Formats: sequence, C-alpha cells, structure tokens
Amino acid sequence: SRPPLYARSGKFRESEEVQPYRTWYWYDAETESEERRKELRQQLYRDSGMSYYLNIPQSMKKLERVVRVIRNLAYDEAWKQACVLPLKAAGFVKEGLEHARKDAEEKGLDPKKLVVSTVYTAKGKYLRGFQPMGKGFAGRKTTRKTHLRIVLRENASVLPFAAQVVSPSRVGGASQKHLRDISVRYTV
Amino acid sequence: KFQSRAEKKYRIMDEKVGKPRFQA
Amino acid sequence: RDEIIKLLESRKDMDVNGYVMYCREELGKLTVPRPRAPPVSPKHEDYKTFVDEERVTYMRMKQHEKISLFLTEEEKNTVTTKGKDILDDKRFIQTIASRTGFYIAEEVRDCLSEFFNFRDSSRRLLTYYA
Amino acid sequence: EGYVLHEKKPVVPRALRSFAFKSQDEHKSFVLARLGIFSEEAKKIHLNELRTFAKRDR
Ligand SMILES: [Mg+2]
Repeated sequence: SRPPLYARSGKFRESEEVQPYRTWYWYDAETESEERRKELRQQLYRDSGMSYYLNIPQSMKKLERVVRVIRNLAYDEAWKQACVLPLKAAGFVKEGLEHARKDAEEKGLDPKKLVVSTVYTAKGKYLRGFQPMGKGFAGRKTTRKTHLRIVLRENASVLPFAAQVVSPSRVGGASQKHLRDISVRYTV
Repeated sequence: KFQSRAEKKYRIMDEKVGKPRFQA
Repeated sequence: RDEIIKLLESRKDMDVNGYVMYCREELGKLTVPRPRAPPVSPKHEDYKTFVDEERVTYMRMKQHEKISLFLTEEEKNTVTTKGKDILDDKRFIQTIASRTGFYIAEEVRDCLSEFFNFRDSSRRLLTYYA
Repeated sequence: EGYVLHEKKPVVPRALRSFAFKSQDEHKSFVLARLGIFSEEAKKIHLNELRTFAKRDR
C-alpha cells in the first residue's frame, strides 16, 4: 500500500517496481502545483522512518539543548533521555520520535534495531514586533519558530551509551518494608 | 482582556492556523 | 409520519447494492445542470470562492455509481458488515482503486463513506419520527 | 581502455552552483510563465525532476 514509485532509486540493487505515471490532471493550477511537490517528496526516505514537525514555538538554540543528547543513540536510549529532561522543548522531540517510529513500522522495519541517524532544525516564519525603551528609543520583540526533522535507520552506526534503570518508590500493597525484623541488629 | 467583538472571527482563524503539525 | 418511519427502518439496514439503486433514483429525478460561471471577473476577490453546487451534486452521485460497479460482491458484503473498519482499511481501498484504473483511493473511500452516512442519517431520523 | 569506461562527472563547488544551473532555472521559468503548467513541456520537466529526487535515496 506504499505510494507509487515513478523512477529508479540510487541503490546498488532495486527493491521495488517502477509504475507508469498518471495521465490525468487536477482541475486548478494551484492544486496541480501542490500535488507535484507532494509527488516529489514521496520518492524519498524509502526503507527508513522519517518525521517533519513544523512551526514549533521555540528557537534553534533551545531545540539544540535536547537534540544534541540523542544523536547517534539507539531508539530505546534516545526515547528515555527525552522523557527525563524537564524542558518545554523535550515534549516536542518526544512526539517526533514516536511519529517517526510509527512511520518506520508502516514501511516494514523492525523497531528494535532503529537508530537515530540524522536530526537537524530549520527556520520557520517569524512574528515581528516592537517594544519601547527609555528616552524614546525602540527595540525588537520577535517570536521565533522552527522545524524539526528526524530520520531513523536500521543497523546504522550507533554509540555505546546505556543508562542504568531502577524501580520507583513502592507504594500500596506491594511495599513490605513494615515486615522487617529489627531484633537481629542487637546481636554480635 | 479587552479584545474587540468585530474581530473575534479572525482571532479564531489565526489560532487554528498557527498550530504545530506534521507535514503530510 | 408512519410512512417515513417505515422507509427509515428499511434504509438503515440497506446494503451497497441498495445504495447503487438509491443513487440511480436520485439521478433519475435530477435535471442535469450546465456548468455555471462565477459571478465576478478573475481579478475579483470572490472569484475563487465560487462553488458550482448544482454541478457537484450531480457529478458526485454519478461517481458513487461508477465506483460501486467496480466493487465486487464479496467486497460489498465486507463493506456493509464493517462500516468504519472498511473505510480505514487502506489495502482494501487501494485494491479497488487499482482495479478501476482511474479513480483514486480517496474517491473510493468517500463513496463508501457516503453509503454509511446514508444509513446513519436514516437511523437518526428514525428515532426522531418514531 | 576508452572514454566510456573512464568518464566521470565532476562535482560542482557549492559556491559555483548558482552559475552552473542558471540557464536551466531560466528555462523552467520561461516555460511555466508562457505555456502554463498544463503543457507538454511542463510535463517533461516534472518527469526529469522525479528522476533526480529518486536518486537521492541511496
Ligand atoms: Mg515618552
């Protein structure tokens, strides 16, 4: 159920079949232009999980705080790191990782062998503004926006970092610290 | 806290448009 | 009131073949429209907001019939039975569109969707009149 | 052993690319401005662009 492939790939061996191009047109010029761009993008990132998150209300430098921690890590390790960081940007990176993995599964890749192979940001459209200063001077007041792109590939070169895991506090009927026998510590 | 009633519709449209979303 | 109730009781359980006959009856009662020009020149701000509603209603009912004629009997029974679960089956929808060799998956899904919308509308009305 | 065997395509430096493809960019603008997007020339350009994008996946 993949989108059609209209040309040969650049891989050493071909894994799919090229299909004939459509012979019908869209009603309006605007629609035709938009759909041609969509067709071009569908020729890319085959056999890999990709995600493109648009118009995140953050800046490039704020996003790079989180992204620099997950590059070249296994998907399982990268996902955990994004959860523990108490930053507003970490929420958007976590959504992108989940969206990309769902994309990989639809293409038929094994989620247990995925590695974060490429991550980068891109500038969006800015909201300009002005703020007054003292003695009649004025300054800038700009709200920034950024795009995020994540690519997941199988059996790519990965870093050896691994995090230790511990259980949380035990609360409820599963806690049995009250059964401790303290009579032993009085002996020699 | 004192937004105009004559531009309520346009504020709503801007709020919907300016939301993050995934491409295709 | 009572005649309306009886029609709605039958419509809510109608299958795809019944839907094709439905579409044919609606087209039989329809005068085929000529395309209409927008009321304004190409440079006008409302030029592109014009919708030829009469032409579209006709074209869409014709499309429903044509797609349902490529759909096989096994597929029609599966559609009648699954409802939303047929509409969300992309392999099913893609197969129909590929067999057709013209219409696309989106058109196929919308035709199947309207079949179900018809049945759901009949149920809501049935409660109202009953 | 022959030209065909040893022929290779040079890589354009990043700063010189706006000069190497100036004519092709002008032609595409020329076609779309005068003939429109529902044209035989426009279709040929789009087919060539599909080939370029497909080769990016390696
Ligand atoms: Mg002053």
